[PDB]
Amino acid sequence: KPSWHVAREHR
Amino acid sequence: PLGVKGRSVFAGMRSFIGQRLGRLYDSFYYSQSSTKYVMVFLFPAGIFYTRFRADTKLGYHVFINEEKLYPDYSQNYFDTKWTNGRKVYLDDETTVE
Amino acid sequence: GKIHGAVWRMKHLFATNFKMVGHPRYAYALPKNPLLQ
Amino acid sequence: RPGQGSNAQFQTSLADKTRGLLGVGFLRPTKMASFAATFLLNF
Amino acid sequence: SFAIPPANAAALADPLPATPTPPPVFEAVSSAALKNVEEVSTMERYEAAVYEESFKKPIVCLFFARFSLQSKVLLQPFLDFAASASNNATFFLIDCDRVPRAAYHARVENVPSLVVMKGDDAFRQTITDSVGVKTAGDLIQEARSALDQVLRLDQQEGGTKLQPGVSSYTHHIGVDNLNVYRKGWPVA
Amino acid sequence: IQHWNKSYEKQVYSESVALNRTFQARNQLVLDRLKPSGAYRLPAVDYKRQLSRGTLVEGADFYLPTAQEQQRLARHFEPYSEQEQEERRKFRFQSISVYLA
Amino acid sequence: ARSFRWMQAFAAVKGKPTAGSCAAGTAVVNPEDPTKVTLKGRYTNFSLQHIWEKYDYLQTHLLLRECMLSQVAKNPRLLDPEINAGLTPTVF
Amino acid sequence: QPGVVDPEAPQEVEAFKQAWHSRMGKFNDRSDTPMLYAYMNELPSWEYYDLHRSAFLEHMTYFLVRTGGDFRFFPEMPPWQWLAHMENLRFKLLSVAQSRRSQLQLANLHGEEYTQKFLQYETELFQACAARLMGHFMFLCDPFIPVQSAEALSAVTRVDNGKGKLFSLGDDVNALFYLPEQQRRDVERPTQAVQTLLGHLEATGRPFNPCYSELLHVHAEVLEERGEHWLTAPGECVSQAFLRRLRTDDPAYEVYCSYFKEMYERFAGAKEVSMEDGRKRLATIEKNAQEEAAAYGLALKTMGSAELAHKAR
Ligand SMILES: CCCCCCCCCCCCCCCCCC(=O)OC[C@H](COP(=O)([O-])OCC(O)COP(=O)([O-])OC[C@@H](COC(=O)CCCCCCCCCCCCCCCCC)OC(=O)CCCCCCCCCCCCCCCCC)OC(=O)CCCCCCCCCCCCCCCCC
Ligand SMILES: CCCCCCCCCCCCCCCCCC(=O)OC[C@H](COP(=O)([O-])OCC(O)COP(=O)([O-])OC[C@@H](COC(=O)CCCCCCCCCCCCCCCCC)OC(=O)CCCCCCCCCCCCCCCCC)OC(=O)CCCCCCCCCCCCCCCCC
Ligand SMILES: CCCCCCCCCCCCCCCCCC(=O)OC[C@H](COP(=O)([O-])OCC[N+](C)(C)C)OC(=O)CCCCCCCCCCCCCCCCC
Ligand SMILES: CCCCCCCCCCCCCCCCCC(=O)OC[C@H](COP(=O)([O-])OCC[N+](C)(C)C)OC(=O)CCCCCCCCCCCCCCCCC
Ligand SMILES: CCCCCCCCCCCCO[C@@H]1O[C@H](CO)[C@@H](O[C@H]2O[C@H](CO)[C@@H](O)[C@H](O)[C@H]2O)[C@H](O)[C@H]1O
Repeated sequence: KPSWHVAREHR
Repeated sequence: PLGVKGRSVFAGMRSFIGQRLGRLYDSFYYSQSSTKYVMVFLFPAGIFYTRFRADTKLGYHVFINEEKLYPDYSQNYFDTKWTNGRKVYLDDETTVE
Repeated sequence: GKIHGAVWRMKHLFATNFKMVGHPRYAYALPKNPLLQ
Repeated sequence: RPGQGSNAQFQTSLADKTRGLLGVGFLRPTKMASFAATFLLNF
Repeated sequence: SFAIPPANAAALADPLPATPTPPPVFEAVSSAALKNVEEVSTMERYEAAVYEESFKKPIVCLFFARFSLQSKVLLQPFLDFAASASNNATFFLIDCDRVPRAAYHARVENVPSLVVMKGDDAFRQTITDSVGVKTAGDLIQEARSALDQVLRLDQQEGGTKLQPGVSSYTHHIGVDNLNVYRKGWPVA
Repeated sequence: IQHWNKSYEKQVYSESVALNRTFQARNQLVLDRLKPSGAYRLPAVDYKRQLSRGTLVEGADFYLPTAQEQQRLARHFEPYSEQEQEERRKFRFQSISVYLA
Repeated sequence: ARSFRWMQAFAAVKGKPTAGSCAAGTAVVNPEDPTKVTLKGRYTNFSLQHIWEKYDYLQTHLLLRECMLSQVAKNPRLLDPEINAGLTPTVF
Repeated sequence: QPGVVDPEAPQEVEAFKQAWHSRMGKFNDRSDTPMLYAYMNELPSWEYYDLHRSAFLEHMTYFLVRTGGDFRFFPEMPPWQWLAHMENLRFKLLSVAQSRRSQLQLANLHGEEYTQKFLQYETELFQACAARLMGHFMFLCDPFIPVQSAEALSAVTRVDNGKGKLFSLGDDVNALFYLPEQQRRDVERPTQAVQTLLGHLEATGRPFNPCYSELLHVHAEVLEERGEHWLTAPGECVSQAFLRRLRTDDPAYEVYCSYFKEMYERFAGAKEVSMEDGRKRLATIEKNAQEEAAAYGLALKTMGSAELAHKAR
């Protein structure tokens, strides 16, 4: 589940 | 050592209430905006309104004999048709007219 | 009943040991043996 | 000053401060409605 | 499932070892006890202070760490503030790595940190710069203001109005569970 | 393709700048004024941070309030005073008489 | 060789464990007085060890970068060896 | 409590501890059978950084640079000022990179691993440079300034305008040190340092890449954010500052301590030498220094990592 990309809401 | 001389149990109550309110404000501040506003204002408010209206006012189930007597609710939104058996809350001074 | 069973086992397993004057976790509080050196 | 170099970049517009006061991208009433719906469905 | 390995010899080693000192030439640069404070090195001393002296008269504790340069910058002005207001309050100098339980107690998250304490929960005001905008002078001014406030409140209402709060029943157990031993509660 | 995707990125970053400006404004207007002092903060630390600090304790779902009760198993000679022993001897059995009454 | 003495020392001390992969403290209770308990270790307000165990080196790396900047502010010709060797990303 | 004969036994204690941990985990942890993880739109620090490893790295590097400190003081939630500055720096870097890509990659016709490799290679490079300099006591020697050529001698003498002294060591130290005047023994700002470095490199004809240049500039900016005293205290030197900020649990702690001890005990007895007496010496120093630099490439294959080896080849 962990990722290297951050979404817009969690920026 | 319970209690201190010169201080009053009422002052202690006031201090405790202040602590509780400050803690509540801190916990509300450090919370999710998606859930706290709803769960703290909108559900309580609606529940309060519903309970108060039910336990204070008095309601009536209204029916109509024929369909030709039904009202015209085509324009107003959220109710485009009459349904018999409708719960209607009224005030004690309301008349038939 | 749970307490009864616990005490009933404590009896058999402690009262005739000669090694459990108390619980081992508190042996630091016992006096020191004059025979050891 | 230590942080003046960074705090100089923080100059907002009138519309920006109004939008912040209103909380456009931080209140998310759609998120609130989604939460309410999910919470009621969880019954 | 969540776990953290217990510890290592490195972590348990001395956090404050000695380092070589230079000769009297490197010290020659362009920018070139204390009888008023108490350097704390023991949680016993810290607790004695917080539980007796903080109830008698207020205390001001500076929590620092060697790696920090803000602490070196703030040390001297803190010593001057101590020499100034040593009659009204006590002054302590704490290192977080040498006495961590004192830092956990005061709820310090960044260094350096001033902490004004009276009653251990009656007036605990923490001054720090979590952003990095303030300076030593600003921190010392905030500390003076907090000390003035606590003294005024202590004089207010015949000495009362400053009573311990949650620490009266928490004993700082949620902050540091090791206070259960102090209180004598079991751990089995 | 290339041009459209690069322009998409550029407008994404424009939106990011707008979001950042409104974020700064929201904070420095509302939240820096409504921020709690910290006096009424939560009087506890998370168990994970305690475990990392080496401070967590897990046991004693119960407790012993008085030192007289704490040091019983350590005294080994007078776990209960004489008066306490005499008081305890009155509860060797439950009182079915009191129960019935 | 004697110049790379320090490189040899660094390579010797290569994979020694640190505090960034484990807890920073441990409690020890005095057996004679269980009411007395000591905390051996350091301070930490940090719990993301399962992530920092892989970047532990960044602290000293950035320290070295700052020190290199300080030295280069006086003499920038100290890096020329690596530039000539072709280690850094450069456009001759 | 269980109805066993000895509830205070180690078996019972350990069982209680394991049950405690398992309960707390089953309740709080993010799993496929979650109890408490629900209605999540704004995550706390721990879960946020566990899910977004990119932000943990950025938020951590910014903390170590903006505030020279240890990871053990990493804040629970960062300030909005820091977040905004990070966003601005990201905008800058990505603008530069996007322009360069537009102009090169199209005319031509897993980020975690790449970042890990980049950081590992960079730390190895800086460690190797530090070792090379410590080989001749040129790593951290302030207020002194090392010199290995007459050009550099003149360049660093132009600092104090010919004033100051020059010191030497005998045939084992392959460079000569320069002491400016006490009023000019200061340290320079990081932006000025980066500008000087880039100017010298571009004058020599060896400019860095634009991305790396922007990286250096942002590093210097976040360092400037510290304020007046960004690296050293008033009555402090760079070596003392390094030993101060050095992580104690670092394996190289004893190595650096030994180096600084030796450097101190050498500079304490170092001899003084005039200006003209060094230039003739600086010639042979430059000769043997270029020889050692040529040998360095092979020396990297001796103990350096495969990355350094392949990049040297
Ligand atoms: C109109 C719009 C309405 C919308 C709302 C608007 C705002 C109104 C106010 C809010 C009202 C809602 C209250 C919600 C609070 C609880 C739920 C919650 O979310 O809290 C989370 C919130 C945050 O908690 P957290 O973030 O999870 O962790 C921090 C801890 O809470 C931090 O803990 P701590 O370290 O700071 O201190 C420990 C804490 C512990 O709190 C807790 O952690 C949990 C508390 C347990 C809650 C449920 C307990 C139910 C127990 C069963 C009762 C059985 C009694 C049997 C008696 C038999 C004897 C005959 O102590 C307490 O505060 C609890 C005290 C009361 C417990 C009483 C139980 C009996 C014991 C009696 C003790 C002696 C009396 C007290 C004397 C004090 C000295 C004067 O909790 C708190 O902030 C403090 C706890 C709440 C205390 C009560 C606050 C006052 C509430 C007033 C209610 C009156 C409403 C009526 C208004 C009038 C309408 C007409
Ligand atoms: C008008 C004003 C307002 C009204 C107030 C009226 C007057 C009361 C004032 C307040 C109390 C007295 C104040 C002055 C006392 C001064 C003397 C003194 O200091 O010591 C006391 C005085 C002497 O004390 P002592 O010096 O220490 O020596 C004591 C003796 O050594 C003996 O010690 P022991 O260890 O041998 O204990 C003997 C015990 C023996 O141990 C036992 O209790 C075993 C049996 C327990 C039965 C199950 C318990 C269920 C409890 C439910 C309670 C609520 C029920 C609802 C209430 C209405 C029930 C119809 O027997 C009992 O005394 C307890 C009887 C409990 C009531 C029986 C309820 C019926 C049970 C039905 C079971 C069968 C179900 C199947 C039915 C089908 C049949 C065909 O003795 C007493 O008065 C004992 C007090 C009894 C209180 C009840 C026991 C505690 C149970 C707690 C239940 C939960 C209540 C929650 C309270 C409310 C919430 C906060
Ligand atoms: C009425 C039916 C009740 C039945 C169910 C409740 C259980 C029955 C037992 C009584 C319940 C109350 C027990 C209170 C125990 C607290 C005593 C105490 O010392 O607390 C510390 C406080 C604070 O003390 P202090 O901090 O100011 O000074 C002392 C400091 N130490 C402790 C360090 C020495 O002391 C008090 O001032 C007394 C508080 C209790 C009196 C109020 C009762 C609380 C219940 C009502 C809640 C609503 C409050 C607002 C009321 C407004 C009235 C208009
Ligand atoms: C015989 C009866 C026995 C039964 C006991 C009866 C009495 C006790 C019953 C209590 C049980 C029910 C308790 C449920 C409480 C849930 C409410 C709640 O926590 O809220 C949801 C929110 C949810 O927060 P959250 O969404 O961030 O996280 C919740 C949990 N997770 C993480 C899993 C999602 O909780 C809060 O954060 C705030 C709670 C404290 C505030 C309580 C409301 C009063 C607020 C007044 C302050 C107003 C300030 C306004 C300022 C405006 C400007 C900023
Ligand atoms: C902070 C303290 C708060 C404590 C709680 C106080 C109560 C707050 C709610 C009061 C509501 C007042 O508002 C009023 O409510 C009553 C009851 O619904 C309504 O009154 C209604 O019931 C009463 C009883 O027959 C009659 O007036 C009439 O039949 C009808 O109009 C009023 O039309 C409305 O104006």
